[PDB]
Amino acid sequence: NGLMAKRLRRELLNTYEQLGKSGLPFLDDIGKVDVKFGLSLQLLKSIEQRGMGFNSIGTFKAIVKLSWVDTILRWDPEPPFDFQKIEISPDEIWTPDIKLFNSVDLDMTLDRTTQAIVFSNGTVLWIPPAVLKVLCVSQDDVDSCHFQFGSWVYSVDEVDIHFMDDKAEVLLDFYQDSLEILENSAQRQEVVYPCCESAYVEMKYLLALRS
Amino acid sequence: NGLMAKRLRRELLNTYEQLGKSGLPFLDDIGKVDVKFGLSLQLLKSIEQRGMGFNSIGTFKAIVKLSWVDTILRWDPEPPFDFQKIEISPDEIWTPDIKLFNSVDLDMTLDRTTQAIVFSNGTVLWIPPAVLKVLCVSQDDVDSCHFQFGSWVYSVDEVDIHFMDDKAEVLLDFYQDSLEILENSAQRQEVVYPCCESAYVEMKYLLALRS
Amino acid sequence: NGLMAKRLRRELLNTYEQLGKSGLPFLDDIGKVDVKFGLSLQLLKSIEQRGMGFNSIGTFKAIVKLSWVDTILRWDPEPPFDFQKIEISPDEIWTPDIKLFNSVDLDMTLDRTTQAIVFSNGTVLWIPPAVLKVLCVSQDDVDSCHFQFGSWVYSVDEVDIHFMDDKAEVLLDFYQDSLEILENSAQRQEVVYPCCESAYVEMKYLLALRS
Amino acid sequence: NGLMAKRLRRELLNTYEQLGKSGLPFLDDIGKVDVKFGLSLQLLKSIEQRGMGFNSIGTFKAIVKLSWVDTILRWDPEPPFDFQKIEISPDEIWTPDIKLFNSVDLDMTLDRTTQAIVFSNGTVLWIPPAVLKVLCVSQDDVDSCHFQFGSWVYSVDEVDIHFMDDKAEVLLDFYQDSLEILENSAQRQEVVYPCCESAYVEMKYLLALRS
Amino acid sequence: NGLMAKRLRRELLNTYEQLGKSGLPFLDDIGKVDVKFGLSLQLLKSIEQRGMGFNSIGTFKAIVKLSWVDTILRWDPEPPFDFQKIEISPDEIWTPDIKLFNSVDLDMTLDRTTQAIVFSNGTVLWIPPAVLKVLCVSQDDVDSCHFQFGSWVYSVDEVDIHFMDDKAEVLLDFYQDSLEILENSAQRQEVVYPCCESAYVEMKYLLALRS
Ligand SMILES: *[C@@H]1O[C@H](CO)[C@@H](O[C@@H]2O[C@H](CO)[C@@H](O)[C@H](O)[C@H]2NC(C)=O)[C@H](O)[C@H]1NC(C)=O
Ligand SMILES: *[C@@H]1O[C@H](CO)[C@@H](O[C@@H]2O[C@H](CO)[C@@H](O)[C@H](O)[C@H]2NC(C)=O)[C@H](O)[C@H]1NC(C)=O
Ligand SMILES: OCC[C@H]1C[C@@H]1c1cncc(OC[C@@H]2CCN2)c1
Ligand SMILES: OCC[C@H]1C[C@@H]1c1cncc(OC[C@@H]2CCN2)c1
Ligand SMILES: OCC[C@H]1C[C@@H]1c1cncc(OC[C@@H]2CCN2)c1
Ligand SMILES: OCC[C@H]1C[C@@H]1c1cncc(OC[C@@H]2CCN2)c1
Ligand SMILES: OCC[C@H]1C[C@@H]1c1cncc(OC[C@@H]2CCN2)c1
Ligand SMILES: *[C@@H]1O[C@H](CO)[C@@H](O)[C@H](O)[C@H]1NC(C)=O
Ligand SMILES: *[C@@H]1O[C@H](CO)[C@@H](O)[C@H](O)[C@H]1NC(C)=O
Ligand SMILES: *[C@@H]1O[C@H](CO)[C@@H](O)[C@H](O)[C@H]1NC(C)=O
Repeated sequence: NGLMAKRLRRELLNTYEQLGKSGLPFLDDIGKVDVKFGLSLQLLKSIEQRGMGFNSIGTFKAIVKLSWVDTILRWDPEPPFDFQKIEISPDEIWTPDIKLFNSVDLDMTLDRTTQAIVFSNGTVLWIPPAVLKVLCVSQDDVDSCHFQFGSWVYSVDEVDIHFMDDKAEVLLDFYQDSLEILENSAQRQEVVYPCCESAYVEMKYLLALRS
Repeated sequence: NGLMAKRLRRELLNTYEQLGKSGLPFLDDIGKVDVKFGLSLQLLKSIEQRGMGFNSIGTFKAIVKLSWVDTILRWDPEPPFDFQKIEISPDEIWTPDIKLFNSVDLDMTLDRTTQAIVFSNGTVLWIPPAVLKVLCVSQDDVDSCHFQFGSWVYSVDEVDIHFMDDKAEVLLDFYQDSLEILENSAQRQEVVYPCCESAYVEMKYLLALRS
Repeated sequence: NGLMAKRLRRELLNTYEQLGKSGLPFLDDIGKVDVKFGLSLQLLKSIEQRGMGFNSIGTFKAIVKLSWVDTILRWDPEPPFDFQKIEISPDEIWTPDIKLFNSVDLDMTLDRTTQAIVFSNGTVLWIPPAVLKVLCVSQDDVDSCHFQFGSWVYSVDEVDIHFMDDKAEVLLDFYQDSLEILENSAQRQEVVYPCCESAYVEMKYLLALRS
Repeated sequence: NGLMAKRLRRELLNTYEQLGKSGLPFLDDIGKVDVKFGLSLQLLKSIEQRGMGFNSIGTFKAIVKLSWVDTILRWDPEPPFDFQKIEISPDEIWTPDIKLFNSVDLDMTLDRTTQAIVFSNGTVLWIPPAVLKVLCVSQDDVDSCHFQFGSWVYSVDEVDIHFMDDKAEVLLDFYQDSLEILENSAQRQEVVYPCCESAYVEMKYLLALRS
Repeated sequence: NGLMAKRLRRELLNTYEQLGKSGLPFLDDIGKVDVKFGLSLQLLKSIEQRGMGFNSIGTFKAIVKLSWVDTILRWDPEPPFDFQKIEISPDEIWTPDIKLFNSVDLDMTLDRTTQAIVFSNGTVLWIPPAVLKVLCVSQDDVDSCHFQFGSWVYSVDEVDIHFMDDKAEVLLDFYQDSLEILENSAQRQEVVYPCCESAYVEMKYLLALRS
């Protein structure tokens, strides 16, 4: 039923509307969120040399694939709110504060008009299109670019990240370009800071393209 | 009478103000939304070579024509609400999440200040101007460009798309440029992905222009 | 008295706050809106060749002058509401949905922080600065540009447009540039479309400039 | 006391929250606002030739200094509200609709996150940073640029403007550039328009720089 | 407990919600806010010569680190509010109006989507990424740039600023560029203004890079 589906959304989102979206998505014991992160390359927009040196600015279009469990967005799918999945705006719920650290701008831009899909068991899946602008090295007909992602404020004991389907590389399921990928690897690291306290989880991708 | 027109709109939008705009537009049994889609080209803004390769970024001006039925927005066209149609802002109703997938930016931009028209039988007509920026091949005095459109999170079970007026082509009813058109064809496909389960309707246009 | 003037505005705008700003500005019998339209050129920002052909993109600074009657905004100018006119934001009332159809971008941009003035008889005068970007033909040291304006959704029986002061030309009352104007003509047309039924009013300007 | 300072602000702003920010800032008899206006040049971002002619677009960074009396924002500075001044957001109060008339863009951009200061007598001081883009004449190694400011809708009987400290010149208290200034002049004018009936006050600046 | 954390946030923010974010963060006796400021360079986006002179515009990506005590955001960390710290959006609490004075645009842009952390003793820590655009001198293969920061409206008796960790220099804990740093120093100044009354705290950084 269509009414129940909307009443169900209002039901789940009501917590977030009354207490806000800030803070880890647990009402009971505060646990650890495990984010599944995937990066699917679509195309290169431009590679522009910085000055007359061997660095350059690479602008890419990609799809950022995110998944996590939100304890607050749970229901039992039995009459009449008997659905396995529901569509929700990412601006109406908690979302990981995942940033592109080495962004040449403030951050990557994600299309937040892109809806997320919430399952009965609380598993959120959010797959926004994305624009990424980073500093590359352009030397000997090769453009090598790094991409660095992680939660800004949450440590490993609060937000953790692992590669989707444990593939430590740029995914090519959405690839639509003609460029030759010379190199494609990634890495999960736990990094400590002179500014802060604990370890933080960062996914570091390395991409190299034939120029 | 202008009061009744406004009262009508308010009473129709009551449901959306209470339950939100997310989710398929049905209150009773949840069906399948069928969107009629039309791409009307107006003009080329620019075509810029990417680096010194054979690809380029094409930036276009177009009119995107969309129609579908919204069961929630139905009335009895008899006094004092004898109106055939009513004008609505698309930010007050559900709209299909149709994106330009091969967008070199986050997505195409639609002018969402453009008003939609809704008839008494729940048929919605929305015709927003649009800006489209896609990757083209520029070779042999011809520029070939592709436009890929589809609902982002909805499968063919939920949102289906068909060419408006069975015309599988870029429409030229708003054409205002001086460029020579060499190829113009489109295709409705059903696509599966490794991220997802079911089939997704994508509309793929091919446009080639004399450089 | 300043309070009363503020309270008048509140009483006038109460209808729009409660009923919405969509729909023609009549609360009794629904009539036709007659819009007076004036385009006053201020200056040329740039004219840039598109590729290596005869076409170019011209970006203009202008003042768009608009006047219409809003029945909802009328009042009897007797104490304590003895004001001949009042200033209001155009985001708080109905405004005609007039677009620059042949814009190379989504549309022209009007400055909507610019206040409108409303007279006690309901006449609205709104004169927002505007940026317009169109395709031009640059050939033989002459740049020829067109501007095409119209209500997007309302036909001639709903929203009519006429040149302000019956001057079928780009107005030069705000002109402050050094360019030599070589041609300056305009025409009001009633245009029929494929997608739609009735006739739509379009104001079409031709402006030629010494390159 | 910190608490009382916030209560006072809430109490002062209550009038604008109920009645709105539109309209001259008087609750008793409507008088004349006399805006004190200063333009303080910081630096030149760029001067770029338009086409191959003698005009160019000058983009400047400046501080716009504004001051006026808002009789609605007055209080008596004795306990528990014994403050000589209070900080307020300019988007919470009436501000003069002062535009850069000869902007090449829609208008100058003022930074409206910048707080204003109100003294207990109702005098408002607001000093936002600003970006200004205008037509210049670039000839004989001199760049001559004009700046024209005024209230868009209010005549001299409603909003007057005078040079801050009666300095008819671009002010150099914030000047941080290395450019040679060759002429720095200004004039306050009462201008009569055809669209309108009374006189409007315009501040006109001439600034010439060594190219 | 997760719910208890959200309720704590709602309790802390109620003051700001009922009373507003404007004004120094004290509910009792108004005192001085002492801000710790750190500037961490990440990379150079670009440096573009202005005209054909010895100046240029440098565009930098950095991390701005701010810390200060907000007396309003204090709680006793005993059950059931036994949390040492909580994340809060910076648009929900007072933040110092610290500006990049010598910005070539309106201001530096800070990523305000970035959450701040508040500890139970009222200490706020906020570390937004930032883009900074300033005037530089490009001479003898050296690009020398200045950065000037301070509170816009608050004097030394209201908002003070000191170098975070007493490091009077640009910090390199986030530095991801390949550029050679020639000069790196900074200085806390107390500056009296002619437009105004008291003394203002400004942080002035000097950075020279190899071209
Ligand atoms: C308020 O609480 C904060 C958070 O603990 C204190 O910040 C600490 O500062 C000390 C001195 O440098 C550091 O050694 C600690 O590591 C900091 N704490 C953390 C967890 O980051 C701050 O000092 C406290 N202020 C007081 C004492 O009132
Ligand atoms: C409202 O109060 C303010 C503050 O007292 C007055 O502004 C000051 O005026 C004195 C004397 O003219 C000057 O020396 C100061 O420079 C002013 N302070 C600032 C920073 O503006 C103001 O004149 C009063 N307004 C009126 C209309 O009397
Ligand atoms: O340790 C006390 C507070 C801790 C949570 C702090 C924080 C706030 N903002 C940014 C932070 O950066 C952590 C690393 C750097 C990028 N992730 C930490
Ligand atoms: O497979 C189960 C969930 C299904 C709804 C999912 C989804 C969420 N976000 C984006 C999606 O993309 C679908 C196709 C690929 C691009 N459109 C799917
Ligand atoms: O008769 C069917 C509805 C009619 C009102 C429709 C409509 C909606 N959006 C845009 C429209 O365009 C009309 C002309 C072309 C641009 N103005 C029409
Ligand atoms: O004649 C009475 C109306 C008067 C207030 C009108 C108005 C509205 N919008 C813009 C206006 O321009 C006035 C001059 C030109 C720019 N300042 C006037
Ligand atoms: O002196 C009385 C008022 C004082 C608070 C004023 C103010 C308002 N806006 C900006 C200001 O600038 C102060 C210096 C210049 C940059 N910081 C001051
Ligand atoms: C929740 O549902 C999704 C898809 O239905 C499934 O992949 C996921 O494992 C489920 N969560 C659990 C652990 O039951
Ligand atoms: C609803 O109305 C429009 C125009 O009145 C028409 O084109 C459409 O087919 C109608 N739908 C049905 C099923 O009657
Ligand atoms: C309404 O009043 C104004 C001010 O006198 C006048 O100029 C305008 O023409 C009037 N409108 C009509 C439609 O008569």
